[PDB]
Amino acid sequence: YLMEGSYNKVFLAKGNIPAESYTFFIDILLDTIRDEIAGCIEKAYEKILFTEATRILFFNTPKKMTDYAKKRGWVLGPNNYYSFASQQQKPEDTTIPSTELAKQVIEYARQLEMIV
Amino acid sequence: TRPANHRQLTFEEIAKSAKITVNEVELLVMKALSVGLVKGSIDEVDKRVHMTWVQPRVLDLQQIKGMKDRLEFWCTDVKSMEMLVEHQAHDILT
Amino acid sequence: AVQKVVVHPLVLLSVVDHFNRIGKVGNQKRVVGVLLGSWQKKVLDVSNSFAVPFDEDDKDDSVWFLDHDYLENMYGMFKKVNARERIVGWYHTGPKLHKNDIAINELMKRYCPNSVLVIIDVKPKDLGLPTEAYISVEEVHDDGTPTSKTFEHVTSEIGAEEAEEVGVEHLLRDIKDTTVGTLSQRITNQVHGLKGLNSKLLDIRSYLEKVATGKLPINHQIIYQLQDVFNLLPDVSLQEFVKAFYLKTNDQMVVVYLASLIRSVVALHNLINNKIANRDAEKKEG
Repeated sequence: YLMEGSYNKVFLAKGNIPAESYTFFIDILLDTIRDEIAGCIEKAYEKILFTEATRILFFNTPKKMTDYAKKRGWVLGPNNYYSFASQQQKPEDTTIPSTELAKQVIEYARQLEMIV
Repeated sequence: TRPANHRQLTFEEIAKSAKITVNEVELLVMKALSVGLVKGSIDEVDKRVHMTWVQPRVLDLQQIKGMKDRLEFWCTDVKSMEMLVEHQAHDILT
Repeated sequence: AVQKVVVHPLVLLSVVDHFNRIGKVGNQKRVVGVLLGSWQKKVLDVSNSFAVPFDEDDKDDSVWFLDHDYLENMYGMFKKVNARERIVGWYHTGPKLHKNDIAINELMKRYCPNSVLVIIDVKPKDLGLPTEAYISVEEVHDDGTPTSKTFEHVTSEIGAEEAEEVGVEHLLRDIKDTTVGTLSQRITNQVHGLKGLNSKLLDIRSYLEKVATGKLPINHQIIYQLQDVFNLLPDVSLQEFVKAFYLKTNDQMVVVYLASLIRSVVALHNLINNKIANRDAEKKEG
């Protein structure tokens, strides 16, 4: 379930444990789930109101997200949350590729002329 | 004044600086190009004028110091690309 | 004028021999002579040269002697041996293009109306070609001086004749770029070209030292060309140019791929051709 995105089952299993409460570990998973869920939603999506993210996992209307938003981004606006991802300024460059490419071709020349 | 990177003089940005209306800057750019004094193209869709070569002028004693900087930042770049080939092509030499 | 000037190895050698023959003084002195050659389709060729006596005191560089009679008398000798070669210019070691070599050209302008002076160093320890060929061009202006007359450079390269090449290559027997393929190109044009570019760029930087300590009061024209040089720098590699490069750099890789694959197959068959040979020999033997 963790390997794929299926998480609604994880909380369903969180309430069904074979040995005992096992809460000494489920608390550990909380760190490995919420951090992942926030990261996924961090992509270049549009505004998401504080109504889906609030009542989604287990809680109705807590203050955790307020802290959650504070340590993450999600700039606060007119009930407007943004998640912008460009990854476009960095790409589209060959000067750095130029040095890598120059080494590459020289190796072709190196291993084409000199005797090994 | 504009760095070679931008050089995207908009129609409005030219009329304001020369005291012309927007619907007349077109005859100005052609006049400059006709004499042979600037080179570029005109794009009347986004209202932009490209410039590629402004005729050289005189630089008293400070823009010439800056010209020295652009050669230092360029000689050192060419220098690095020389030893890069010389070091990774040691076998292919002599 | 003349697009290019080709300098034969014999003339190059007869100038080194000239300097050592008279250079017993040791400290420093130029050596000046008269060049001979012929040109076709506006491309000069220099083949033979003879030494013309020439002396000049260092101070007040407006005094010098060149023997006209020696120039005329000897040329009668060279004309008899070979009529094709006729005076085309003059040469002098003169590593720095001494100032007085603008009225000397007028002295030689008589024998060759359009003469060229080729400066060829006798003591070269460098990377560039040791043959600069200049031609006289006239234009008077109000900036430099009332009397304006300056040299304009013509590209010069070292030529080769069928007879000379035989001796020149025999005389070396020292080093040759054997197997002239990807090995010589990566060294004969790529690395050497970068060396030259740096030196020429460094030369520009040295002149720009006038910004702080003025040597000449801003040549004006030199700045004009430098401004045009910068504008001509290739446009930043971030726009559609990058896609164009990849669509062509990679296109060249396919041919390299195909060539390599064909190379492997031929190499594999070659090993099979040889390997079956010794197996057959060994099997019959034992």
